[PDB]
Order: sequence, then structure tokens, then C-alpha cells
Amino acid sequence: NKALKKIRKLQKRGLIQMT
Amino acid sequence: AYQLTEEQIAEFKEAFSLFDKDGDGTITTKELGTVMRSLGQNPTEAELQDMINEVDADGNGTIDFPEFLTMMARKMKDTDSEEEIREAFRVFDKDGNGYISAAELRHVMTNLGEKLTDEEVDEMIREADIDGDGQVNYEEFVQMMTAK
Ligand SMILES: [Ca+2]
Ligand SMILES: [Ca+2]
Ligand SMILES: [Ca+2]
Ligand SMILES: [Ca+2]
Ligand SMILES: [Cl-]
Ligand code: NA
Repeated sequence: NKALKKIRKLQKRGLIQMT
Repeated sequence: AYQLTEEQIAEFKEAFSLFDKDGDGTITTKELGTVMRSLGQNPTEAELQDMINEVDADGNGTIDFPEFLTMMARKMKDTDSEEEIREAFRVFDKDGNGYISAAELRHVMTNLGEKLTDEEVDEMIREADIDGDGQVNYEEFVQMMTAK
């Protein structure tokens, strides 16, 4: 749950699109 | 759709700052490369330059904040879309072998600015690892990322 919420955080600030 | 709210702008600034480590308001190919290398990738200069060229409206060779947001507007989709989930899998799978390991997950999360405790890592891997091999494959990853 907490790790997943952190993954979502990375997605919503565009870091997956950048990397 | 994403909105330009104070909160969202702040999130985008956090992402920009991850790359712009000298705080000069521009992201260079060097800075892109440093981040990618921290994730187990080693893109060519050509690949890095191509990313800049996508939004480099003034042709100065670097990405500024407006250009970065233009990229985000163009690229960013739902967190549970197929293409965002596949791209997320590729990022966590540092070596491209088709499985995310605990070591990979830990490494990628900290280098992207969301450090996990070892307990958070083990918990995520355990719960997502349905086939019991200790690692997370793409199908397991999809399940983890979509399950509500
Ligand atoms: Ca910079
Ligand atoms: Ca530019
Ligand atoms: Ca791997
Ligand atoms: Ca597994
Ligand atoms: Cl606002
Ligand atoms: Na506000």
C-alpha cells in the first residue's frame, strides 16, 4: 500500500514519462 | 486530464528539480543522462538529444520549465493506462530481464525521490509476487498497479 502510493506519486509528477 | 493547480505545479517542480541538479532552470543532456544512469539505463547522446528536441522550441539545446510542461501535457495520461503501466515496468526493471527484483525496486525508488524502507520493499514484493519466485513480472505488475 505505502510503496504503491509512492509509485503513484512518481507517476503524477511525470517522472515515469521522463524516464 | 491534469490541471495547473498550485499543488500540481509544485509536483512538476519536484520532478524538474530531480533533473536540474544545479538549479539553473534548464535540463541538459548531461542531467538527463545522470538520472537515466542512476536507473540502470545508459542511453546514447543521440537518445538524450532526441528527448530534448521533442519540446526544444527555441532550439537552445536544453529544456526549460515551459518546455518541460509542454512535454508533460503531450505525454501524460491516466496512471492506469496500458502504455503508463508498461513504461513504469520498464523503469523499475533496471536490467530489462522481465522481472523486477527487490534490489531494483529499492534502487529505482530512492533514485527517483521516493525512498522505500526495506519493509516497504519486501511488503510490495511479497504481495505482488503471486507466482512465488520472489520477483515481480509484468503480469504481476499490471495486477498490482490496477487492483483498484
Ligand atoms: Ca541544469
Ligand atoms: Ca529550450
Ligand atoms: Ca530485472
Ligand atoms: Ca513473481
Ligand atoms: Cl490552485
Ligand atoms: Na493553493
